[PDB]
Amino acid sequence: PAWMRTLHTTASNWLHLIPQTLSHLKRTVENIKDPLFRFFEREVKMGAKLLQDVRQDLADVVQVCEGKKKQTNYLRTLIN
Amino acid sequence: TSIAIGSAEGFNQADKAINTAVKSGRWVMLKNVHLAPGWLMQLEKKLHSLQPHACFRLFLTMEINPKVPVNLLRAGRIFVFEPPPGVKANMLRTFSSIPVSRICKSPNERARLYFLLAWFHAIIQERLRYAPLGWSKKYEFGESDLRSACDTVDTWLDDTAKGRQNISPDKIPWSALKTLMAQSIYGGRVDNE
Amino acid sequence: MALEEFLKQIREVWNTYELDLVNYQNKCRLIRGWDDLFNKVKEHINSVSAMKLSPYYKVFEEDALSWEDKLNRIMALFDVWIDVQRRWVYLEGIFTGSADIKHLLPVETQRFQSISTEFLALMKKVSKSPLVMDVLNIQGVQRSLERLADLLGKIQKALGEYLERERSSFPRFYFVGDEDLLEIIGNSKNVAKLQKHFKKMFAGVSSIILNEDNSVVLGISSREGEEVMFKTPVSITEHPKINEWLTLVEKEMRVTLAKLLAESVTEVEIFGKATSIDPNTYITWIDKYQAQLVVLSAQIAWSENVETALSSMGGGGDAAPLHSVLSNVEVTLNVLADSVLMEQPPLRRRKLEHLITELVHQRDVTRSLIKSKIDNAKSFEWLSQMRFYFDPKQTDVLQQLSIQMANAKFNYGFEYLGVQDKLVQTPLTDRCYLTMTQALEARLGGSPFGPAGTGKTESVKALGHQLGRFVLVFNCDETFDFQAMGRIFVGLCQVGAWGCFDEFNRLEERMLSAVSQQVQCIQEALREHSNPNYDKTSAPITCELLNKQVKVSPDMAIFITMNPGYAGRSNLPDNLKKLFRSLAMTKPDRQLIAQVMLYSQGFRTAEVLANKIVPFFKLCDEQLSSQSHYDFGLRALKSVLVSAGNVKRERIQKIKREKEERGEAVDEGEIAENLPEQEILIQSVCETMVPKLVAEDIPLLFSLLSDVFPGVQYHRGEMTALREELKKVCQEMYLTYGDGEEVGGMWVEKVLQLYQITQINHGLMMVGPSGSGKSMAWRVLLKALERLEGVEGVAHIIDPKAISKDHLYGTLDPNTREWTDGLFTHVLRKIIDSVRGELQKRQWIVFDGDVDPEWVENLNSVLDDNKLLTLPNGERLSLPPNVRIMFEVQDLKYATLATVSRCGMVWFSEDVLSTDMIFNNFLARLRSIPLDESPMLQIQRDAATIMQPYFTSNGLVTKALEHAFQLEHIMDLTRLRCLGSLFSMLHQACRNVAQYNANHPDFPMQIEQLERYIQRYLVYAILWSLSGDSRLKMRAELGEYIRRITTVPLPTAPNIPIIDYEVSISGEWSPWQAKVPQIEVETHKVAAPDVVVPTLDTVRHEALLYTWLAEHKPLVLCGPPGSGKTMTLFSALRALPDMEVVGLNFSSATTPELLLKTFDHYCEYRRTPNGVVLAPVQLGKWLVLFCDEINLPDMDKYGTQRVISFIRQMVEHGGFYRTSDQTWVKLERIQFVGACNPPTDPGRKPLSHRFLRHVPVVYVDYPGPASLTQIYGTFNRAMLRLIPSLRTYAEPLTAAMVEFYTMSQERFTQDTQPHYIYSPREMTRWVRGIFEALRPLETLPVEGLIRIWAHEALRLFQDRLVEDEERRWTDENIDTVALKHFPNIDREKAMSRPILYSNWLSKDYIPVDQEELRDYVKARLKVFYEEELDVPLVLFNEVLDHVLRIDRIFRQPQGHLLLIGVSGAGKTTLSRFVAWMNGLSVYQIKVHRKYTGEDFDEDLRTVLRRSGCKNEKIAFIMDESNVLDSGFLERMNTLLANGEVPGLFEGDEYATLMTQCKEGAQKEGLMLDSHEELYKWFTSQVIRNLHVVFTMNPSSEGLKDRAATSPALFNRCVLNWFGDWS
Ligand SMILES: Nc1ncnc2c1ncn2[C@@H]1O[C@H](COP(=O)(O)OP(=O)(O)OP(=O)(O)O)[C@@H](O)[C@H]1O
Ligand SMILES: Nc1ncnc2c1ncn2[C@@H]1O[C@H](COP(=O)(O)OP(=O)(O)O)[C@@H](O)[C@H]1O
Ligand SMILES: Nc1ncnc2c1ncn2[C@@H]1O[C@H](COP(=O)(O)OP(=O)(O)O)[C@@H](O)[C@H]1O
Ligand SMILES: Nc1ncnc2c1ncn2[C@@H]1O[C@H](COP(=O)(O)OP(=O)(O)O)[C@@H](O)[C@H]1O
Ligand SMILES: [Mg+2]
Repeated sequence: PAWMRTLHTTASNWLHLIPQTLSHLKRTVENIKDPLFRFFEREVKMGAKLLQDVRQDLADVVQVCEGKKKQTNYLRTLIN
Repeated sequence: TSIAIGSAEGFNQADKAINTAVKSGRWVMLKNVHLAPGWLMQLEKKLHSLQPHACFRLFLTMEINPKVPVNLLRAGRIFVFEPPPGVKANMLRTFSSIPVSRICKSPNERARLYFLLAWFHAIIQERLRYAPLGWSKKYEFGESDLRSACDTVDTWLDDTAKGRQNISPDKIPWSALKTLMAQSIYGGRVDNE
Repeated sequence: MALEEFLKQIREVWNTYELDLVNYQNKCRLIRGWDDLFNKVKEHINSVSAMKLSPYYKVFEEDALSWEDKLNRIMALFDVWIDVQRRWVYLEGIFTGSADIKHLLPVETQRFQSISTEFLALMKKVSKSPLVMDVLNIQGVQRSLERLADLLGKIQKALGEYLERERSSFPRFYFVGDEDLLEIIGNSKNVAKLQKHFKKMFAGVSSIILNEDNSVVLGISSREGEEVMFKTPVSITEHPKINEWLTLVEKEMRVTLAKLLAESVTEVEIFGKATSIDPNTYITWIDKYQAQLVVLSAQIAWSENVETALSSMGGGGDAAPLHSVLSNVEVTLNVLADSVLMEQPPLRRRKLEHLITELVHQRDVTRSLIKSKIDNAKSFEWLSQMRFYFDPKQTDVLQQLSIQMANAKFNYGFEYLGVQDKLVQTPLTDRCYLTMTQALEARLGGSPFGPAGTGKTESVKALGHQLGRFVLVFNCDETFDFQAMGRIFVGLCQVGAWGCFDEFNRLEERMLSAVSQQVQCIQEALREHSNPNYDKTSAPITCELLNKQVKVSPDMAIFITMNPGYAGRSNLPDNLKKLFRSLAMTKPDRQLIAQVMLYSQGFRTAEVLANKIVPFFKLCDEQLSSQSHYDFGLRALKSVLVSAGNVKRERIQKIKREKEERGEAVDEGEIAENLPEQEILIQSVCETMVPKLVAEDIPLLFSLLSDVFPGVQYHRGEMTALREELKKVCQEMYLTYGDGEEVGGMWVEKVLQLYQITQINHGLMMVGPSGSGKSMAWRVLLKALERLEGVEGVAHIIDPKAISKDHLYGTLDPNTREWTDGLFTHVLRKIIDSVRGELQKRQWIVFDGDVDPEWVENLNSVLDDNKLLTLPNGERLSLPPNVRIMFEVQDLKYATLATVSRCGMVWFSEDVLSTDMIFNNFLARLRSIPLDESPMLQIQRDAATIMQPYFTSNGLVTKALEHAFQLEHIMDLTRLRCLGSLFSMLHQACRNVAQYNANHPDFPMQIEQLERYIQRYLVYAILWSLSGDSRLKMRAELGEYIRRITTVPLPTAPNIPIIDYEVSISGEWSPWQAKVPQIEVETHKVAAPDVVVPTLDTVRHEALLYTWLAEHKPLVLCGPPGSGKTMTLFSALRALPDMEVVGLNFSSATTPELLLKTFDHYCEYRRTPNGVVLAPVQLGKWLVLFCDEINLPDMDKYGTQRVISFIRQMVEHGGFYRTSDQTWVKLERIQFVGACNPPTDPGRKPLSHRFLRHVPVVYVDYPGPASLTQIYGTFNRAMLRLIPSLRTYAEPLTAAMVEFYTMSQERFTQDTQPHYIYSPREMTRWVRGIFEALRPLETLPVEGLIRIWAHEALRLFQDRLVEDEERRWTDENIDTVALKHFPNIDREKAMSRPILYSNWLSKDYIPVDQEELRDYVKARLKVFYEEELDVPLVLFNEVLDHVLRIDRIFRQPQGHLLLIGVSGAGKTTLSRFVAWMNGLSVYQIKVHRKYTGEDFDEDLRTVLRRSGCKNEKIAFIMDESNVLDSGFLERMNTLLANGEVPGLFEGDEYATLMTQCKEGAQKEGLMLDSHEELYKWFTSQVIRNLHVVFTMNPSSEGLKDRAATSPALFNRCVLNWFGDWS
């Protein structure tokens, strides 16, 4: 289907644009007393989690577009 | 006879009122009919095979909803009520809605106050059109707020002017009007500093 | 001989115990002292049980048993008697006091007269023999009491109209329930029982005060002890009627309050205009008058002072006496603040707090007036403020006080409110007062909307109390319909009270529109009442409500509180919105609230503490990680402030006691000055917030506290006694206890936090992932509190989502308007009534289930400070102080902010319950509880000792679990699912050791062999429990990981995974292939339903299933359809002879009603002294409810399946609730096995983690090419023994079969069409078809066998195909496969394209020529036109093929058709023709417009009776258009899947059916008499004789929906795709 190949190309492009790595932040006794680190820890945590989830979903979508794996309910909803 | 649609007893009352009025030439109004679409289809089918009185009228007040039957829409005549297009139009609607006798009362300054209320209502309602800039959200500044403001102006002008024909502008209770419009009448719906 | 002494004591007590009898109005002798008798019976039963626990019990066993029985009977008798007696009492007071009741209800009066005669005769017999045993020995006393109870309940249920008219007599009775109103009317003579009903009728009157005679009412009292003495006492003797003297009491209360207010104002005028105030005189005046009157007098004095000062200032340039008013207010506030700094009585302390709040508001207002330089009394800066004017010269006392705001004037209602909590007068509260009074003046309702927790309902109530108005708060929901709201409005109009409707938008939009009319009518009535021309002496103002003219009291008002933009709720119509003046409440002034609350509680640094606590709450809101259960709004701040006041009081008490016990020196000023107020605030903040925080947020909170409150430290108090009690409870419950950092410290800390939250909040919620110790935490806390305090603890566990909301809260009948209670409502009402002393215990109502707004928002009023449960019929049930509402939930993703803010939160992270504690619990249970019900105990202890090294932190099991969490499984992995499965397998291993010892009585198993076996079986169980629900590759991965990490010996084989090895009882690994023989199937049993060819997967899964079933543990089999889940389960069950299985097939619309009907059919409920027990009717057997589609039922918008929650409730709590009478019913001898497709498959939902924690899941996958080849080669070898010459072709043919199947399973998938499911079921059908074709033949060449094989392949793999290209591919691939696997054969003689097989032209299933078949069908159609249907048909080849297929299907048992094609293609006509040719009787339901579920049920009953009782073959033809409801598809699903509908035949019909069934059996020659055998024979006959043809259009989304709404069509019905004509 044409839409399958368009989705494949779009997923590949999105994987190219979206970055790959994001390292977390370590806790320290004096870091906790600094609210700036209190905020940046949460920021990087949520960013890494969301980046991992988005990249995994897009990799699953492109892998389906290559036909390697089947379609699940969550995967069908995401593709839709 | 005004009946609110939504209850089974409401449907019974609507049927009885329509049956009485088609013979007695009485007006029947049914509100929020968009909540009973199948009953609207039945009502339209009943209305088609009917020979009502000459003066009989049946008003069906509803909101624009995709659930209303097409047959009912084609059978009746549709009037759309929405914010008036221009400030001139809004002020004309406000002045037409308010009775002439109410504006022309003992204080000669009541007409100026009613004109100020009309202009303020028009300005607020038209600022509502541009939601991001005019306000912070779509507030429901409608005819109820205007009626409440008019009642407040009437009450406080009568209280201040004990039947006197003329009142000095300095003696007008500006503070009362401003506070009640900012806190109670129009400022009630405002949830933003 | 202590047992003999106890028995003698019991005999002596029960030989000298007499029922205490007291004369009742010279009519009879009522039994008195129920509590003593009940306690005696309970303690004697407990003593008998303890005697049973004694080892010597045997010598007295018989005797003891007898006493137990007698005791039970006693309780049973007096479990009914009391209730009966109670009812009779008030019922008598209604059938004698009112002389008119005889005319209204003569039949009810006669029935009650007969019942009263019976009851009086029984009571006379009892008075003859007051001995308890003699009363017990009366013949038929129990049945007589039950009959009396039922009849009295019926009469009670038949008194609705009289109660409604009595409500019309006294308006306040509109707020009293039917039972309570009946009691009030009946017990008018004895007013001692009416004291508990005044809290529902009056705002603050908790009880009335009478003289010693109880004939004159001298005054009223509130719940805190405050009393009001009537100036002119109301005497009951002159006004015997209840409503008359109640009205007199109300009027006298109003008049007395008016006069007392006059006196208080006269006294307080001295305090005003005074430079100095004597604290003693001020305190005396405060103590002399009621709190509301004290506050009102202060307000009146301040208002008069300000009015006089402004009148003096009216000159403009004159001096300011407003400074004098401000100075006087400040002096009085200083006096009050000094007074509250020292100890005061609680009532005086609350009065002082109210006065401080009022005077702070007055000081702020006066300061604002001074700053604004106001000098005129008519300035709006003073007119906007609320003003009180008292006119002593007024003749009418009730109109002496007037309260004004702007242009709005009101008269004080003088309703006794007692001492109500008073809100601080924030600027937002002033805006609320102004807006609501403006709405009231214009006769419009008030609508304060905004987010939850902004003080809307409380502000409305505070305004209502400021005017002295009765304010009733209703928690509205969708159940509040037009009639209920009209009744409530009538009550409000007649009483003259304020109605605050919280959550008004939760009504239906249509219902809101309907209510708008009543609101409008009430508003017009009020507007006409307000007219000055109207005179009170004329006709009273009335409005039309519920077609009745009801008087409208001017004091009434309607307020609606709304939370727009939340889950649930609706949109108000514009015509309804125009009737209310709206007001936005979004940003309450938290700083001012905190400051004034701390100031009024005696804090010296109130300003500093408020400025430190409100920004602290903002910081907490903006800093801690976002959570669904987090709430830092104003409710949390208010709770913190109240806790701060309480903790300050406790610290003052502690300091005073320490000073008293250490010397003699007490100074209240010294204590107040030396007090760490900041430390108290930190303690309260920690105790209230810390439990709700996740592990990572706790350091953030503590750092934030240090930043905002430097230098203060929180040291949590060590509850020594509670910790010892927790130790004892955990020891006796096999739990692990830990103090501090030890194993179990986090859990014990959570339990202590839960206790501290219980001491503060009446509504709790334990939030945490499944397997975090919540349930055990609260159970252990309840037991520890029971032991420490000595008060009994009772817990009512309710699953809110396992039952409908109507069954949970109750329902109002649409026609007769009769209220029947729900589950929670019934429990709460039973606790409130306290018939059997429930108010003296600790009652904990635990809502163990999912939380969604629809059902939990009904508890909003309960969880607020109202503490009321509001019902649509006007009832309001007060929450008792001992009742706690607790929620045990795993998440709050769907709960609104309105709910999370109302409940205290305790967060149980998964880390509080470590794996080590679970291991210790398992080992303790193994070492303590024997498995049988001792050699068993010794075996268990030895096995536990052997397994101890592996069940340790950083051990084989822990590392195995950590690695298994990294694998992918068919379902989401949880810790406790694997742990429970492993524990079940280890228990089975102990049982295996026991059975080995039994089988070798002379040679019991030694320690070495036992240890070896336990090690091997532990590894086996770890592998099969941590990877049972995973694919083969991950099973091998886990096996190799264990091989790397373990130390036990393992099989030496180099490539065979450990999963292929079992553990012999000798303690050695043995391959599973040793139990996989090459059997030979009998020829007549080829591919039979009960024939199972043993393979590796089959034997392993049978062993695992036997292990899980032998422990009576619910389990789940997951896998693709056709894998063999049902086959494997039935094969495993065949090894268990005392277990009977019943199949329930779940669908998209499956509800717990299916399970309830199955229980009603196969089981029975029986009453025992411990409650109701539901057990199978056949004794000695275990019922296995096999659910085929456990994950199909619809998941609502809040992520919950009702049937799954029901199953979880019955699995975990071992029972459910009968909603017919709200009774806890315990399951006995019932087990749960389920089957399901993978959750990733379309239409399948993932099971909840709470449910999966109980059920181990085993993944049954498709047989591989090797397994399929083995099984169907065995089947083909068995099949081809009919024709010896074809035997040599058994080996290739199977391969060909397999090959084609494989390609199909790859070529067509569910991605193309929803019905493209190919499984070994098609292979079995293939083998069956070839066998049936070959059975009657004597000889056949290879070409004939190939032709039969090709025909079967076409019929199974081409009928369901949609596109023509797919059918062409199937044809070509069949040809290629047959040529490849069968060379050197005549291609044209075996694969001529018109492959038609039919037995119409012969006696056998032989190939038929198309032309001869066409001629025969033409002749049969010519006959058919004359016989049944005169509709001509045009015969083409597709028609011949279709009729051949339909005839093939009708010639099978349980052969159903799914004909899919465009309408008008001839599906129904062809079905009728083939049914006529086969002798089947065509049945079609004659659906019309009025067709309902009852009609379909009746038609189904008719068809089943004809097909099973009369042995008549029926072709049930049904179209998709005939499906008018989902119930039709549910019944069809059940009938297609099982051949029986469990709930179709009920009552008389069932009996009739049974009779017919009996006759049918007698006609067949079978000797059947039992009902179960008759029903089994009926089911078999229905299966053999009923064929259902379902015809539907080839829609895509329709087919996808049908694939999940009723899976039996795509699993039990053979799908034929006719389509449009080519
Ligand atoms: N203190 C403890 N020591 C040892 N084992 C414990 C302890 N507390 C709980 N357990 C065990 O751990 C498991 C947790 O069960 P529990 O009912 O407490 O969990 P839950 O969080 O309430 O579960 P759910 O949300 O599924 O209802 C049970 O097997 C229980 O016996
Ligand atoms: N002006 C106020 N002074 C003191 N407490 C207040 C005030 N406004 C609200 N509250 C507190 O709010 C809590 C209940 O809020 P509530 O009115 O039930 O929220 P909602 O407006 O969502 O119904 C009460 O404990 C009350 O003490
Ligand atoms: N070892 C085996 N021996 C014989 N038949 C088997 C074997 N394994 C699978 N089958 C076939 O697979 C089919 C399984 O169907 P069923 O158990 O109803 O699937 P499910 O339970 O998943 O709905 C049966 O028809 C059976 O003939
Ligand atoms: N092969 C055929 N030759 C002639 N008429 C036909 C044929 N098939 C269907 N019909 C017509 O279709 C009508 C019946 O339609 P029916 O089979 O009930 O629709 P459906 O196939 O949707 O069940 C008959 O009146 C008949 O005239
Ligand atoms: Mg639990």
